[PDB]
This record gives sequence, C-alpha cells and structure tokens, in this order.
Amino acid sequence: ITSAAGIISLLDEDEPQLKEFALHKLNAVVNDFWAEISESVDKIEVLYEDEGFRSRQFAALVASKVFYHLGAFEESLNYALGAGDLFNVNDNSEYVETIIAKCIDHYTKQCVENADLPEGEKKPIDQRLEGIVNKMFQRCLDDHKYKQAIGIALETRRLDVFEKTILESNDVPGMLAYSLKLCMSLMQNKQFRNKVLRVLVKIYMNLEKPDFINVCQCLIFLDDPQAVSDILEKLVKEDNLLMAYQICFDLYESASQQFLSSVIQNLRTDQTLKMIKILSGEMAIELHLQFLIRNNNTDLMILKNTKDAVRNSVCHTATVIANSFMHCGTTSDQFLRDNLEWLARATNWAKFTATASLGVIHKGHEKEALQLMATYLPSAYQEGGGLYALGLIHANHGGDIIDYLLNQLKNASNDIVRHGGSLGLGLAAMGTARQDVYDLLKTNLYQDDAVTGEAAGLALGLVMLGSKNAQAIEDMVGYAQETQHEKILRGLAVGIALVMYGRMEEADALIESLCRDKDPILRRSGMYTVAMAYCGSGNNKAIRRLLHVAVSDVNDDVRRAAVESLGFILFRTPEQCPSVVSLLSESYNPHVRYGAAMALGICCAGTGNKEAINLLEPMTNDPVNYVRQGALIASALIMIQQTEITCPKVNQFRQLYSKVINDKHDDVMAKFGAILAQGILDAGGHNVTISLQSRTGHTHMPSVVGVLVFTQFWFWFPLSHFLSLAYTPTCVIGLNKDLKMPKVQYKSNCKPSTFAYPAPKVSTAVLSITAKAKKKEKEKEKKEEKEPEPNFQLLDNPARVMPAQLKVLTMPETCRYQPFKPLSIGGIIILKDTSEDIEELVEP
Amino acid sequence: DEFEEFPAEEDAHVWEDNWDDDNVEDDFSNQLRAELEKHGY
Amino acid sequence: AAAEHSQRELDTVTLEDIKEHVKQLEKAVSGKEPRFVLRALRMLPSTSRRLNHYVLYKAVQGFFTSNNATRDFLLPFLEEPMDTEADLQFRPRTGKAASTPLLPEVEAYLQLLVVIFMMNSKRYKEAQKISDDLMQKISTQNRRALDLVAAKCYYYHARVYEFLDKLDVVRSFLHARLRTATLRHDADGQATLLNLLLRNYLHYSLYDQAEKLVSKSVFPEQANNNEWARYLYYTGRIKAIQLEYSEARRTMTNALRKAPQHTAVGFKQTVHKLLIVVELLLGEIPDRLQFRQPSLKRSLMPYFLLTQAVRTGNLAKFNQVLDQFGEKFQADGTYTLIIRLRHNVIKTGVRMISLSYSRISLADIAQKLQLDSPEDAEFIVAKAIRDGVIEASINHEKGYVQSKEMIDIYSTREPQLAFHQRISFCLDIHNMSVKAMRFPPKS
Amino acid sequence: DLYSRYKKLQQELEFLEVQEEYIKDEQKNLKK
Amino acid sequence: RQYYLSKIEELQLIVNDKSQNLRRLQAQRNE
Repeated sequence: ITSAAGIISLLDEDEPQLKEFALHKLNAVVNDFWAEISESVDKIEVLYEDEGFRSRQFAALVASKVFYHLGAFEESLNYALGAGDLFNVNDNSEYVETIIAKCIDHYTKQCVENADLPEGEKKPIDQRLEGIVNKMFQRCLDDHKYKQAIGIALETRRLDVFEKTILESNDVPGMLAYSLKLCMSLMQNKQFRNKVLRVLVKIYMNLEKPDFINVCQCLIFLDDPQAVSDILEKLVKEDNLLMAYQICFDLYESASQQFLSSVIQNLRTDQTLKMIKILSGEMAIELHLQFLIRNNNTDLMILKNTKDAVRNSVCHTATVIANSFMHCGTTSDQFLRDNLEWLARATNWAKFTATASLGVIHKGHEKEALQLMATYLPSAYQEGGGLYALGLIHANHGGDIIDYLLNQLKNASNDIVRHGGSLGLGLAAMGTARQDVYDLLKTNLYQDDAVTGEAAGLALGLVMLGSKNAQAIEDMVGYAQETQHEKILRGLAVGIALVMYGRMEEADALIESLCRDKDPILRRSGMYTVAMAYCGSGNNKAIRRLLHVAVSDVNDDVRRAAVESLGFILFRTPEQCPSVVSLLSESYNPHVRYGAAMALGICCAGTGNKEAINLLEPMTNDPVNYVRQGALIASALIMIQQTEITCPKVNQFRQLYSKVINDKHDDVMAKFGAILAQGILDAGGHNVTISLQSRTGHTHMPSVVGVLVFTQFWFWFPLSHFLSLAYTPTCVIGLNKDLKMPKVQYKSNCKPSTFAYPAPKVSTAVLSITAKAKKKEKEKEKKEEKEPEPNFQLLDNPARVMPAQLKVLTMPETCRYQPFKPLSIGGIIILKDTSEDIEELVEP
Repeated sequence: DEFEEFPAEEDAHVWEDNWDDDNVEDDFSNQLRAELEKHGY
Repeated sequence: AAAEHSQRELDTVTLEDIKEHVKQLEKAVSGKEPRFVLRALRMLPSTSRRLNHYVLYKAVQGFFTSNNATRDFLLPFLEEPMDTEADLQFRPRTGKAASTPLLPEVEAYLQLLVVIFMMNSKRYKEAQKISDDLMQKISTQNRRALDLVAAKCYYYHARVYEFLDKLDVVRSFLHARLRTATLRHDADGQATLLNLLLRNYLHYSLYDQAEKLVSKSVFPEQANNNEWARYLYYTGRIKAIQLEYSEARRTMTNALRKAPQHTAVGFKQTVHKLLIVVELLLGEIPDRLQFRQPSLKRSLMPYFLLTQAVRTGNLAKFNQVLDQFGEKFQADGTYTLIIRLRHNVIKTGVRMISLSYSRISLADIAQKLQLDSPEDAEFIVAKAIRDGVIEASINHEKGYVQSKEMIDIYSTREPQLAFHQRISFCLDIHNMSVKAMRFPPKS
Repeated sequence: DLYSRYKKLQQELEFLEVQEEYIKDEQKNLKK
Repeated sequence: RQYYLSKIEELQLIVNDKSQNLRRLQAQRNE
C-alpha cells in the first residue's frame, strides 16, 4: 500500500548499512512522499555532509529529489551537482529534466559573468557543473540536429563546443551559414562577436575551397585589414583571379575608406594593380555611373507641374533640391539647363543650394568633374556653392580632390565660400581622419565666423568620422560651451555626433556627459551621438535612454532629436520600430510628432512596410505645418522605388504630393516636404534606393551619415543634398572579366505582372417631353440600326532591380554566360564565363 | 459546475425562529405565579 | 424519435457548441490568450450532459477523421449510430484542417467529452485507456493552453478513477502529475490537481499525510473560485482534526462563502455539516437560519438535534442523539469530531457564563454549569480562561472570575488595523481590475 | 528552429520592456 | 531538445501578458 513514511525512522538509526536500505528506499518512494522527507532534510543532508557514509552519493540524490519536489531549485542543483553517476546521468526521468534544465540554465549565468572578467579574477566553475553541461554538450552533439546545440553552444559561451559542432559531421557547411547569420544578427556582445568570428573564419580557412565571399565579409566586421590583405595576395598567387575580383568588388561595397586604404596599402607591399584599382572604388563609381547614365529615366513632367505650381516662395529651393534627387548620379541636368531664367530667380543662399544641386546631379563623375565644376559655375555664394558642389561629386572618394580642396578652402573670402569649402572638404575626405585636413578645418572653426562654424563643425566631424579621436572630441565640445553663435553649435552638435560613429559602447561617456549639459544644442548632440554611436544594433539600453529624453526633457528641439534618433538604432530591424513610435507620433507637442515621422522614415530605409506608412497617413493631415512637412518626407523616404503593386499606397500618396504642392493656401513648409518628397520618390531616375544596411548586413557608413546630416535640414536647407549619399544604385552588373561588360540576358520572377519603372453641365429633366423624346429617340435609334513578360528583361549588365526583387531574379542559365559569384544579391558580380568565343562587349 | 464529486445527499412555517424559542420551560404566568407566591408569602 | 432529433439538434448545437469550443479552442491557440478556453471549459459541465452515442461519433466523425489512430481509439469505445437520415457532416476541419493533427486542446476536449461520455457511459476503463492515453497524449504535450484542458480532464480522470473507486492508483499519479504543473508555473492545473489529490487523502483518513501536503504546497492565489472553495473545505477538514479549531471555522465559513451561489446543493450540505460541529467544539452556538434552509433542512436536521443538545447542555440528551443519529455521522465523516464534543460540552456553558456574568463567584459557576464541586470548576473555569474561550481572570484570593474591563476601541488602534486590511484589499481590487482591463489589441 | 525562436522571443521581451518604461513615463509626464 | 523548447514556451507566456499590458498602457495614455 505504502501509506506511511516511517522510513525516516530508519535514517534516524546508526547502523550504516541500515541507512543505505532506508536511503535507497526513500529514493524509490521520494517521488510520492516528498512531504515527510522535506522535514527530514538535515537527516539526509547530514548523511551527505558526513564524509564517512558508505553511500553518500546516494544520500544527495534522495535529498536532491526531496528538494526538487519541495521546489527549492536553488538548493536542488547544489545537491544534484554534489552527487555523481546515478546523480543525474540517467538523463531519463522528469526530475532529471528539471535538474538538468536548471543546471544548464545555471551554467550560462556563471559563464556570462566569467567572460566579463577573464583577467584571472574570473570566478571558478565546478567541474561537475561543467561536466554535466559538456556531457549535455556531448549529449546535444551526438543526439540529433546540431543546429540546436550550436544555439545552446553560443548560449553559454563555450567556443570549443561551438567549433566542435560546426566542424563535426554537421551534415553540410550550410549550418555554417546559419551560425554566421545568428552571430551577426542576434549577438549583442562585440567581444564575443569577435571571438565567434574568429571561429567562423578559422573554419573558413580549413575548408577545402574556403568560402572567400563569406570570409572577407566575416572579416570586415572582425576588423582585420591585414588578414584580408594576405588572403588577397595568396588568391592572386594561386591564379584564382575570378573569385579574387568579387572579394574585392564585394569588399569596396561594405568596408570603410580607412579599412580599404589600409588593405590597399598591404597589397602594394599586374593583377594587383587591378586589385588596387578596384578596391579604391575607381571601378564601382564608373560602373555605377555607367549604369545610371545608361538606364536613366526621370519623368521631367513631374517637375514641370511643380515648377509652374511654385508661388515664387522659398519653395524655389525645394524644386532646386527636388530635381537633385530626380537626377542624383545621372548627369542629366537638362532641367536646370532647360529652365534657366527661373533658376536665376533665386538669389543669396538659394544660389548656394543651386550651385550645390549641380554637384549632386553629377554625383560620381570623378575626373571630368574638376573642370566640370569650373565650367558651369566659375559671387561669394556661387563660388562657395561650386566648391561645395565639387565635394559632392567626389564624396567619400576625394583622393586627389582633397589636396585641391585644402588649398582652395584656405584662400577664401572668409565667408560663405569658407562655409561651402569646409563642407566640401569634409565631405570629400569623409572618414579619412587626415590630420592635415583636420588642422585646417579647426582653424576655420576657431575663426568663429558663425556661418563658417556650421560647416567647419560638420567638416570637422566627417573628417574625424569614427575615429574616436580624444583630441577631437575634447576640442569639439570645448568649443561648444565656449562659443556664442548658436549656428556653430548646430554643426558641432552633429559634428561631435559622427565622431563616435559605430563604437556602440566605446565611449558611452559623451552620451552621458553631453546629455547632462544645460546647453540644449549640446544635448541634441548627445542624443544624436546615441544614434551615430549605436547605429543598427537596437541596444535596448540605449533605446530606453533615448525615448526617456523624448518624453521628459523640456527643450523641444532635444525632444525631436530624441524621437527621431530612434530610427538609426532600430534600422536593422524595421519590424519593431513601426510599433515603438506608433504612439509617440500623437504626442501633445508637435515637435515630438515630427520626430515620429523622421523616425519612421529613417527607421524604414527603403521598405514599403505599409505599417510605417499607415502611421504617416493620418499625420499628413496634422494641423501643425512642420508636423505635416516631416510626414510627407518620412513617407517619401520609405516609399522610394515601389510601384502601386509593391505597396498599395504609393500611387495614393503621389496624388497627395501633387495636391499639396499644387495647392496655394498651404504653408510653404508643407510644400517643402511636398517638393522634396517628389524628388525622393524618383531619385536617380527610379534607379537608386536608400538603405543604411549594406548588402551583406553591414552598416553603410556613407549611407547612414547621409540621412543624419539630412535630418539636420530643419536648421539648414543647403544640408539637404546630403541625402544623396543615402542613394545606393539598386543594380546588378554582369562584370565577367576585369573590364568586359557582356550583354548578359538574365531574367526575374515578376509573377502576375511587371512593375518597377512607373508611369510616363447636367441634362435637365424637362420631364414634360424629355423622356417621351428620348424614348421616341431610342426608337429612332432602332430604326437607324505576362507569363513570358519581363522578369526576363533582356537588360545589359546595368540592370535595375529593386531590393525586394533581388531574390526573385532568375539566374541567366539560359544565357551562355552565367555568374560565378552567387547572382541573387544585387551589386557588382562576376559573370562565370563559359567556353570560349567571348563577345557582346558593352562600353558605351 | 455542480459538485457531483460530493454527493448531493410538515414544518412549512414561514417565520424565522431564534434559538431561545426552542427552550423548554413552563409558561410565564406559572413562573410569575410561583415567583409572586414565593415572595408573596 | 423527435427526442433524438432534438438530441442531434442538441448534438449539432453541442457540436456547434463544441465547434464554438473548438473554434474558440483553435481561437486561443492562435489567439494568444488562454482565457478563451475557460469559457469553453465552463460550458463543459453544461455540455457535459446532453449527449448520447451518436453525438461523439458524428463529432469524432466530424472532428478528427484525419484517418488518425485517434478515431480508432474512441470510436470503438462508443456505440456508433446507424445510417441516420440527418447525416449532417459536422466537420470544422475540412481537408487540410483534417490533415493537420488536432491541436492538443481540442483532441483532449473531444477525448474528454468521450471521457465525459465514458463517465456518462460509465466506461471509466475505456476512458481509462482513453484518458491515460489522453494523459499519455497530454503527458508529453507541453503547450500552455492544454494545461487548462488537461486540468479539467484530470479531475474527470480522477473522477473516472473516482468512480473506479481505487483512488490509490491515482494517488501517486495525481501526486506526481501535480509536480509537472508546479515546475511550469501553471495556474489552473496545479489548483485542480491538488483538490483531487486531497480528496484522495481524506478518503482514506491519512490526515497526517494530508496535513503535510498543505504545509509545504502553496495554493495559487489567482485560482478559480470553484477550486478556491474546494481547497478551503479540505484544509478546513484537516485543520479541524488537527485541533486547530479557530482556524477551521475561519476557513470553512470562507469556504462556504465561495460556494457557487446555487449549483452545488451537496458541497454546501457537507460544509455546513462540519461548520455546525466545528463551531460547537469551539464554544459557539451556530446560526439558526442554517437549519431552516431548504437544501440543508433535512440534510443538517441530524446535526440540529445536536446543537440543541449543546445549548441545553443535557448530556443525557447529547448521548441519546449520538446513539440514534450518531451512526449517520460516520458516513459524513464526523462521528470522531462529535466524540470530542461529548467531553467538551462544558466549555460553551463556561462561555455563556463569561459572556453574561462579569464577576461570578466560582461556587455560582458550579451551580449554573452542573459541575460537581466548586473545586472542579476552578480547573474548568481557568481552563476556559486559559484556552482563550473567555477573557477573564480568576482571583483565587476570594474565588471570583472577573471579566476583563472592556475599553473604548475607537480610541485604541484596533479600528485602524481593521481599516488597513480593508483598504489594502480595496486598493488591490482596483489594481486587479485595472491591471487586467483586457483592452483587446486594437483591431 | 529551437534556438531561432528563442532569441526573437527574448529580444521581444527585452524590447517590450522599453515600451512599458517609456509609456509609464509619458503617462506620468502627461499628468503634469 | 526538450529543455530548450520548454524554456521558450514559458518566456512566451510572459511576453504575451506584456503585450496585452502594453496595449492597455497605450490606451490609458491616448485618452
């Protein structure tokens, strides 16, 4: 029957043998009578506590089971761990399942702490506890699918098992791709991220034919320039070439200029000259330039109805900035050439935007530009504009242009020309960290000429981009709480913002020091520094730091830079973000509402989420003028390159943009969003898209910087063009050899139809005899009586495919020539050339 | 939710009845008759 | 027959009720709210009846029918109807839905209905095989919602074993099955299992074993009213036997207050049975409005003659009642408690004397309680004073039991403390109301 | 998918906590 | 594989109540 618990009387006795039969028996009946044995405890505990008992390792099991039944898990593992063999190894019963769950649950907590303090101070880990987990680790390895233990592997650090799991049978190296993706996306410790990456690279190298595409992509995050340099050299010496090219062509499309400048330098220490030529970015712009020029199609009609609808207000700058988008990187300045007298209807600063607008239009023009800029615009503003215009053409890639810009900035009127000059030089040597440029930029900043400062500050930040230069941050801020001329602070606010781009923990002091300064401009710079320093990784700590200021702080400008700054840090996961701001976007002060729209815009770079859009739908009717302005821009920013089929509101907004612009009694500010929105929708002739995220999951430093300084257009219209940086041609080049541009014919998967390139009184009753005449008149009338569609688009190497359709693209298997780098991710890819008789060269 | 687990295992007088009523004792007049007679004599 | 035609109409409506349950059951699984199931499970007792063999067959031929072995398990265990004229194919699962394995909620729900029908059909073993397999199915099933549907089946499974009249085979099973819930932070399943387990314990009189289980275990505070009422009775039964009388009344009266207004004529019958006997042993004459109530009128009439005995204190009358009605008490499981009273009738009269008199001389206490000697009362007078049935002090210098001089409480801190327990609950009610408020995710 | 579901869920919980904290603040600040 | 899935199935209940909670707090706010 077993309806009693007097056995505990046996354990009260003194015969060591008699205890064993009692202790054994309880463990055979503890699963039911956990009650009485709970009061025993000490009795069973002392048996294990005593080192002389013959079967102590059995005492703990029974005692551990009693505690597991009772529920004090904190003590259940302790005794479970003390025992061995029979303790839990059985790995069969529910009590085992609950104890093992904690034990592997307990293990991770220690290991996470240990990896924090590995300088000998690391707290010890019990071998039995490690024994059980690794036994489990040895269990999870040999049981079933390893794509699970890997997750538990990296869940509790333990890199050894991580390497063992993937290196083990692992079915296929496909689980390596699964692990890699998890390491990039769902890893929140950089120090671990580096350690995970080292494992992922090391597995890459030992492979028979190492995946060069992933390894270089893996390395970039790991920040290993020299390591990639040696890889490049061996690939060349092994006569790989073909695979070497994409590794270079994929490299320039993700890495930073400092990374490249270092990687290029290693190589210098024939083909390598080709390698240098393509890593520096000569080729990408040229092909990207050849694409946009060859595939350009901008509907000039949209501008015309906006140019004629302009009431001669300050929206003349809007149309001058609107077209810059509609022809960014297209060299098709027909509109400015065509409408010339009107272009001159804007004077003073707008002349500075126009002169700049020419630069963005010739985006990525390179060598011809230097003369090109002097030809059209050879006036303090105009000359200041041209020098700023010159920088846009050579943005991120100045090289030689920097030396000319340095010389030209020095010789200037110490006015607008200096303002444009610093912005141009800063943009040109963006991230170069060059000391020579930085020293000159400082002198202009120390000039303290107001308008000069607003550009020197940004130029100071951009040149020091991501450098963490202790001198720059101390120097930049030291000017902030020591200068009048709020304008100079406005540049410095963003200027010191970009100096901390992507460190993501490294300073975290400017983020806290700035957020406490009384000067509201510096606060905003502190909030932006959260955006530039935490771009991508949606650190829940920061997002809580930043939403706080947007709800409590008083100076409304900081509040906006609070809500807006969310997007930069949540942009890697556009799903969460349309929910976080969904309620911010109706806050009582219209400034916070504005931040919601820009937050929604930057947040959703190019996705037609239709969830962010619907939030902006009601906003576009908002009573405040600037809340409305941001709404359209935020809508237009997310809705770039998307046809009514892709998102069912794109065509709805377009007529709303037309209606707002063509209206006469809306404030100019709403119109400025309208005009700017028009340019966003058709930027680059429907051939570019804005996506801060890089093709391979990286954070695009040129693109992310572009939006942040663009959002600072509320304080300066001429900054507006900085969004040109965020336009990445959504293109796939079929480059097979170094220079060959074969007329590859490859196909897509537009299922039900094609999309992409879009667009090119009353009868009075008189009922007396109306019906009788009509009914008699009818009597007189009687008397009188895609399946083969595009998605097989025969497109040259410059074929425009939007990000959503980079996957539905069908490999050019039908064509004799097929790509060797996997042709499903847009960009520049190497066409795997088939047998001889190579032809179809394209070089217009 | 009848608790079928616990089995659900003349005097139709309306008035609510108090404990003291059940008490069995001789009528009041006989008490006073005794009490008055006892102290009366 | 039109009775069955309404029955199949009842079947279809029960199927529609089930389909409502299954659609709600399938609703909760994808609705992300286990609350939905509770509605279907409360209709369960209502839909528990009103079903014959055609009901389940068409239900199981309407539900499931994925060709799964499930059909092969309960279809044989229930009589199958003939080629009925009204073959309303009630398949909430159509093709792919049939192809998709039934969610652990609906399958148990349908299987429980078979289990219920098994009970309704007295087929506790086919249900046993059904049910343990149900458990053998739901034992592995680890969802969050199935714990609810599992909890209902458990008591029925405990109930199927309950009619099986073993209760030890499930003593262990319900004893271990409980531990599965607690290691899941599950709310309802832990509650339902414990009550069935305890009923198991009292049914064999292992009060010692039971008293432990409540000692270590913690009953989920956010528990079903129905369950909260049950656990309070079983704890009251345990506490009363353990001689913790004063707490027995507080829980039992609280257990009674939680009875489902007017559905459970029985539970109110038994609790009142203990409350009346429990109260007597503590020295309080129970409420008279009890013994006149309709449902408890004849049921408690056996206890009625007792409570009249205690107030009368006529021991000869008290023994006479135990001689006659005593035997019936055993079945109620109370005879033992009454036996305590027989040698405790003196306490109340000691309370009656302390409630009215304030300085009664001991010799007088002996006269008014029938105590043999003035000396004997002293131990009893002190003892009642000692045991906190009185609030008096016996000044032995001159043999008078002084009662405590009562104070103006409103000027002392008692009223504030009584208001605190009140306000804390009142504020908590606001938080509990506001805390849920179940604003549906704005559609 | 055993690990995959795990990180998305825990990330959601951590992020939903931030929404709670912000909303708790804004309710307080609005009351002001 | 069982513990790794039971753990996700309890954190799922907690997030579920949080989501129902966040909806309410959004409702208390917008009013």
